[PDB]
Amino acid sequence: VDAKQVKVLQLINAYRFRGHEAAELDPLGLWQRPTVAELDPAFHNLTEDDFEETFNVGSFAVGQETMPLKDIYTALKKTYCGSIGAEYMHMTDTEQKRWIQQRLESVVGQPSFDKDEKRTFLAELTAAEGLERYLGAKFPGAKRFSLEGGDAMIPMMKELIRHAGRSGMREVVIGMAHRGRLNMLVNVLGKKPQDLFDEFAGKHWGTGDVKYHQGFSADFATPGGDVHLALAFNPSHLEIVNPVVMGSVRARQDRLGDDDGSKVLPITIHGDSAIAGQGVVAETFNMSQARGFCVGGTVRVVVNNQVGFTTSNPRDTRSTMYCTDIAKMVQAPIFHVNADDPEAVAFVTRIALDYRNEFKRDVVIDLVCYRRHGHNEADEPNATQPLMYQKIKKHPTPRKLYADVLIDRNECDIETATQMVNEYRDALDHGEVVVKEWRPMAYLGHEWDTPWSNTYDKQRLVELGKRLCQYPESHTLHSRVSKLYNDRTAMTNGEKELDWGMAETLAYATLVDDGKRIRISGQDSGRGTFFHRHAVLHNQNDASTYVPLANIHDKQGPFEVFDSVLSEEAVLAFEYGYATAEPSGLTLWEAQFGDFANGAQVVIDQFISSGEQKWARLCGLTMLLPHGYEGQGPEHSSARLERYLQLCAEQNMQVVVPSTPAQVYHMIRRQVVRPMRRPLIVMSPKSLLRHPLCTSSLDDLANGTFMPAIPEIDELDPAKVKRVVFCSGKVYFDLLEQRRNNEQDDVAIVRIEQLYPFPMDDVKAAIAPYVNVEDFVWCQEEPQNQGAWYCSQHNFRAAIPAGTELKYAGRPASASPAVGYMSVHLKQQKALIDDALNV
Amino acid sequence: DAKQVKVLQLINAYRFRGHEAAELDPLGLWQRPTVAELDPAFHNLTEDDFEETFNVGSFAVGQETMPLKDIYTALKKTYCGSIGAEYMHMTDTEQKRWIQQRLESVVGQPSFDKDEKRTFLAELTAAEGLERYLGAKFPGAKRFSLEGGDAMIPMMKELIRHAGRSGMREVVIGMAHRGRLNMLVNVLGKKPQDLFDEFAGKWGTGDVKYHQGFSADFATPGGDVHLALAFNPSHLEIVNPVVMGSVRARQDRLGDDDGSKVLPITIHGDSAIAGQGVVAETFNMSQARGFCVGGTVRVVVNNQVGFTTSNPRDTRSTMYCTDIAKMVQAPIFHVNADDPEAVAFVTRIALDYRNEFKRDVVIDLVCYRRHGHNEADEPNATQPLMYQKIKKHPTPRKLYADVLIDRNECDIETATQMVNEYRDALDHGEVVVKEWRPMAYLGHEWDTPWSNTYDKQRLVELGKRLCQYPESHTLHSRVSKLYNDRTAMTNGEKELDWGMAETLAYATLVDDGKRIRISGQDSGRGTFFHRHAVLHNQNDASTYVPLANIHDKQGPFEVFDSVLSEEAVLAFEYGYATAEPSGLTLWEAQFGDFANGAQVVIDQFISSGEQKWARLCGLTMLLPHGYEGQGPEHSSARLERYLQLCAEQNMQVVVPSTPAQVYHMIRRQVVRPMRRPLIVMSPKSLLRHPLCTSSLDDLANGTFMPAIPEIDELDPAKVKRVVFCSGKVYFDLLEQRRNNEQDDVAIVRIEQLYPFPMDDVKAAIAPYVNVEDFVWCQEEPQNQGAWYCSQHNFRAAIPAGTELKYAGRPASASPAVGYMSVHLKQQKALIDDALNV
Ligand SMILES: Cc1ncc(C[n+]2csc(CCOP(=O)(O)OP(=O)(O)O)c2C)c(N)n1
Ligand SMILES: Cc1ncc(C[n+]2csc(CCOP(=O)(O)OP(=O)(O)O)c2C)c(N)n1
Ligand SMILES: [Ca+2]
Ligand SMILES: [Mg+2]
Ligand SMILES: [Mg+2]
Repeated sequence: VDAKQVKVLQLINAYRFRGHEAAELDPLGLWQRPTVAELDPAFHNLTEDDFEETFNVGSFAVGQETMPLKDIYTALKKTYCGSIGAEYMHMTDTEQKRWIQQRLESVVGQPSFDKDEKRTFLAELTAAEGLERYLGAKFPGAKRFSLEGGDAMIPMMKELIRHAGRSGMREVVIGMAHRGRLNMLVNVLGKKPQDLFDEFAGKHWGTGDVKYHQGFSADFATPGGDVHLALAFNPSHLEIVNPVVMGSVRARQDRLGDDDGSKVLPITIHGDSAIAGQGVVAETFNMSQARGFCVGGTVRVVVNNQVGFTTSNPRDTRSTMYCTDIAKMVQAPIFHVNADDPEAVAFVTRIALDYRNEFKRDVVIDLVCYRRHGHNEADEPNATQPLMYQKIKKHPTPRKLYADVLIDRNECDIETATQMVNEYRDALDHGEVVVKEWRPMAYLGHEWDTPWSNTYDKQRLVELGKRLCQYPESHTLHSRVSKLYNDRTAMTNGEKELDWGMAETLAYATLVDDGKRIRISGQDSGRGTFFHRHAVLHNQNDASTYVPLANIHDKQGPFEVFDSVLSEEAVLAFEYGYATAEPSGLTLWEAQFGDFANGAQVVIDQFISSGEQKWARLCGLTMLLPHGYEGQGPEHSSARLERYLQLCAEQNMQVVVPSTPAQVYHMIRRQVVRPMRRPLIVMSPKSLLRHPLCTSSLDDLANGTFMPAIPEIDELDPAKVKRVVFCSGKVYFDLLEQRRNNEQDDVAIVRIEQLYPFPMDDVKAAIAPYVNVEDFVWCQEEPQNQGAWYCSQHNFRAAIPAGTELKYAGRPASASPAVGYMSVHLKQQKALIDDALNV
Repeated sequence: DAKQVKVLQLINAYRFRGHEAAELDPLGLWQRPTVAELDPAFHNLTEDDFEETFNVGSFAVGQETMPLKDIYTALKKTYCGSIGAEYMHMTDTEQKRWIQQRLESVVGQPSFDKDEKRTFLAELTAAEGLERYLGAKFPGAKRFSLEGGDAMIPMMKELIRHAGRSGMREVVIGMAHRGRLNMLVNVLGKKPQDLFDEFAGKWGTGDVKYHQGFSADFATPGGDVHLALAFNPSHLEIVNPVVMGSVRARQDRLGDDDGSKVLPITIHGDSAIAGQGVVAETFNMSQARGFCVGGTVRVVVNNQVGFTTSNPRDTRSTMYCTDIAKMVQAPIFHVNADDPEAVAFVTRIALDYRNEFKRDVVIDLVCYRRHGHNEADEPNATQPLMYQKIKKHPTPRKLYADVLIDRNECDIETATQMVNEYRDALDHGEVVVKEWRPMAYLGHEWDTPWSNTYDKQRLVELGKRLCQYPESHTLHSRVSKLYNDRTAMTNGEKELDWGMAETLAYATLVDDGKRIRISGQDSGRGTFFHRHAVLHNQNDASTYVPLANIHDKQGPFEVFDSVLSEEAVLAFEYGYATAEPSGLTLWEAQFGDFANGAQVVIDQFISSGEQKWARLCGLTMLLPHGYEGQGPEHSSARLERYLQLCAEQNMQVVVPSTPAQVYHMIRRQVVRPMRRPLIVMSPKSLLRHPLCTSSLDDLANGTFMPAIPEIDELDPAKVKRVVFCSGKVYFDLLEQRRNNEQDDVAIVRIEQLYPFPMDDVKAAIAPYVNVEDFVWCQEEPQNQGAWYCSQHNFRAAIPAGTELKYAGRPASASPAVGYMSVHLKQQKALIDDALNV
């Protein structure tokens, strides 16, 4: 009934919502943060006399039901306006808001750490500073992307790993960028400092990568036992590694049966400028609770040194007060903490991990710090941030402030802190591992033409097909789906040749029949964009689903196909991380059309095509890219085959253009059964899914094999052949039908199904019979500046007899991939067919 | 008075969470989880309290005191009806009170005059009639029907009417396939007969009908307004940054400093806006200086399905697809699309909010998709219950007509007259937009002559002004050193470096009154410490920009340190350059290796917009490029990819090698009357190379050379081999040939690789009548660079008796090696191989 008691409650609520806006977060003290009137008691009409009266605390979780207002006011400022700026009241979940209030408000901001723990934090701050000054002394001017100014991340990361083992987690996977990367390698993951000193000195499998992109694996002793540690390889492109780490841990969580993600912990580290500006951050946040990509939530740490290279003005880097405001899209709590207060850092770190393990949701730690040097060690920061570095020049390091605090508290002494600095310098001189909790951990690279088991028992293959066509009798299907499954029933009885959708389905069935995993993701991949797959049967009565590939037999390998979020960059990065972590199974990503894969171009350029040469990473990821010129316009015709062929080199990737249902069946099986794990780029057909001539028999599947090149199929006279037409994909069936309708027999048509690595022997074998050949033609639907022409012509010339010429037949070069009009498309298609067939 | 505190907390609970119980789904399939805070029993309010009067606090219903039973009814009408208001997450108290006054005073029930209700019904009739008409006349054809979201047509026209009502001059729209033909015919005023011709089959290679843009004038109560609908590709959401660049280009030209004259509108799909990362990149630019346009009205056509995907657990991680907007604290108005008056009422609020606070605002139009994703697709295979409900769901026109008839605000004959009269207008084939009004070459070939010369005395006066700065504006000593060098360059005591000639090139354009807009990461100083367009005071943090201080009549100059984004920023500058081609619009990647993050803008806009949409764009892209031993991501701008994209004169690919060449190259992009994209391989070490210098006369009296002939005085008859090359590899070849005292080898630069300058190249090669072979030298791996794409051009230029040979790095999966020592060995090998006869 008291009115001021209600005013006290609104004062508490105002600090929970907005206390972070006045918190002393900047270590440099340069921030002049705008005043918030609600934090002032006078805003709530509380006077000096009210401060002496006792009040009930309401839901304020300080640990006593009643206390005087002067003590309530002191409690709020210490809880929410000290070194910790807690941002959590935007969340809608009441239980989670109560959970955070119990952690912070009972502590009243002041964490209690053991003298052993306080010494470990100081020793870890000593390791962070000492390694960085050591590298600056020994290699002056060399780029190292120093952690200095953000030294608290080293105790934070080791406290995160220790708390992860303390909570029974088995593995931790980390994605990070350049900032503090060498510090994380030496002082957390346990890389030998002498090995790091060798890399600065010029001592080095493949073409390699820069020192601050390297990953690492190690075991790490924790109170709860040894934990495996993994630090990802990444390119210079920022933030893209985050989805890749999400895929790796999900592949780990799948293998371990960790359905709630409590055994494998994902940690991503971000820069303040990068996390605000890169769109892949939002795409990954949008996948955090998708059933096909969720990993139980990620702990996300921003090393917020308040500058991006030469850009520090908030009006240039972002549109909001905090770089972490993107996290609000998924209502993640955000803990801003001053980096000069390591105990607040470790205290916020335990809370953020406990929140992640409790509610299985993303959580963000904003480590507000500074950059002691320029963006790199050879760059001048004063030219563009004069005031910031005039303050940094007179700012003591976090180790020195923390040691001074412990000494004034008589929780440490000056000689112990001095011993840490000098002893760590000697340990770097010794060159051995300086991580006391480090522990030792307790191929698939064969050439593409390695022999593999292509055959399958034909009766088992029919038995698998009969099981694929079965579904519960109460699970009513839509009539168009019942029709397609009836066609699939006729294919299993030999009454019809198999179409693309059936041969693709049997390929998955044989792999789960062998216990191999299959994970498919992509937009509308459950049904298929072109209505050909229908891996998921939707009941017409309720909305229940049934997946025949998940019901082959007990003890089968797992099968999953996910309708992916409407994203390409983060999703393709996720599946690359999944396939690299678990190469044994099939991992396939399907673009809706191949034209849209260029939105994930960074994953294609910096991971898929180059990860083996740069990091010795094998990845067997399969990419289905629908492709084909059928008159549907520039964005529904070309998967940009020319770009993938341009990326091919040093056996890095496979580029394949299957033309038969049997070819895609063996192609898929070869990607698992053959002991090689390199990316498989596939030009998926569209009209060929229903082309009457694009069919295969059960004998082609059971006893056939993937053909890198397909010889002439029609009854020709080898001596009468005047021209051989090379081609790939659906253009073959256009050439084949026109050549038959012309009753032509002086023209041979040979398909090159695998465009890279180039199958020279198979191509020469297909061309041997025509001893009277005069010229060779490469026919393609693509414009002359696209497709295989400019990139693969040298391979075609090396295969043909020396006396013959190679000629081009195809669409003219064009700036746009395809014409906007169907009528123009059909006339262009007929011209390239007639030109290829015209002796 | 304890219940009085409970009543205030009940009011606050509806402001925060009333949207979670609102009747938003037209189909009523949503079983929304119960919210305990909305229950009065949760606040310990019983039946006895409901009869007692209470003070409403800040509840803006128009009376300070009310019985609890009326307050409870008022809250449900305000926050749990057709409108789900999400605004309490905002921190700004003035903006929260502003929204509360709009919604709570109305108590949910907007008041429209009988004329306005008739306009909404007629516009719903136009939306439905055109879509059923196209289905009857072209069955099965892809049209991406608006049906189920018909309220967007009255919403857009009310947005434009309200925009002119508040004095705005221009509105620019970016949207996707959904309702695109409806927007063209029923809002932008495209002739229905012209649309019917395109369904029946018919400047360039063209594009599909639902990518077309349009321009028109639009009568509003406040006067005529210009309307623009953007061209866009199939790639979703990418058009949004492009529209942001167009409106900023309009606001810059008009002096619309606060963005109140030009209104940007973006339309989104529910699945696309949640999943595409360019959305967040654009929201992060909404208040950054150099990209802000005063806020955008953003409309989501939320039909609760994406193609075959409707399960929320597969499309997003949150209850709402619009939750991304919370990163910038935008209010979000969810509205049932079957309630057009709630739609129009929310529409006026969102525009009034945008004009008042100059911030982004989102309208979540909760609707359904009447047909499959396209008209030839079966939705029931994957969404059975949703379409079993849609099959028995009346259309929005029918529901609104019934409502007006039950209110006696309309009659069945008027609603029937609208349906049949609109069908007759489509048969007539003329414009059906009653407020439509009529509106009140940069493609010449690349070799067109242009004014390359400049007064040398004028150029020296420009350079001396560039070196001036206030004497109190203390500079960092390294910046004072570089500016002292530029002073000596203006006095003729030193040859020009890359940074000075680039700066003088900008100086001549603003000197002629042309605009210059530069954006890119760290572009003010330059990533490589060469530009320093912005001088930062060492005492305070104040800035000074010499290029903005040439003279009082100069054209505007701006260089912005861009956000850490490539996709949205390059899409923004493409929209800026296309909207205002007169000036220079330049985007600088930090390294060219990072431009692949904006590959969609490169593939679908820059390289193809002319052939597809007849749009000219003179955007310049500085992409730092060069093999200097810094690793795979700091060596290659992927020149081979840009050359692969070249065709039909679409783009210019240039690799300047001298400070004079970049000066003329820059000037040519404005002075020459052509506006096609300029792809530039920017140097890095050449910014400080002692041999990479030019004189003031090279700027004043020189010109851009597509090819540069041999510069050393050689005997033409002694040359046994010609080495073609581009970029910094030339300076490596030149020094090695000089150290060898070699004179049988000529080194010719091909500065412009596309369009290929055959005549300039052949002129450089004519003197060497005794040549035996030609070499293409490149630092790039053989599968990269110009080799595979440009070799046919090299063969066509050389005499028939000679062979073309390759000298360069071996093909590699990664652009460059990790180690500097391996890099120097590879560099020495390709240099020695190119020069070794
Ligand atoms: C996608 C991408 N664009 C540009 C760059 C170039 N780049 C490297 S670091 C950097 C600044 C990063 O700023 P911040 O996120 O604050 O990281 P910090 O160095 O300050 O720790 C930029 C623009 C890059 N590496 N990746
Ligand atoms: C970047 C990109 N990825 C994929 C596609 C293919 N695609 C076209 S429409 C579509 C579904 C769009 O869903 P939504 O955003 O809800 O739009 P709607 O059709 O429902 O109006 C997809 C995935 C595309 N056009 N662009
Ligand atoms: Ca992107
Ligand atoms: Mg930073
Ligand atoms: Mg949709």
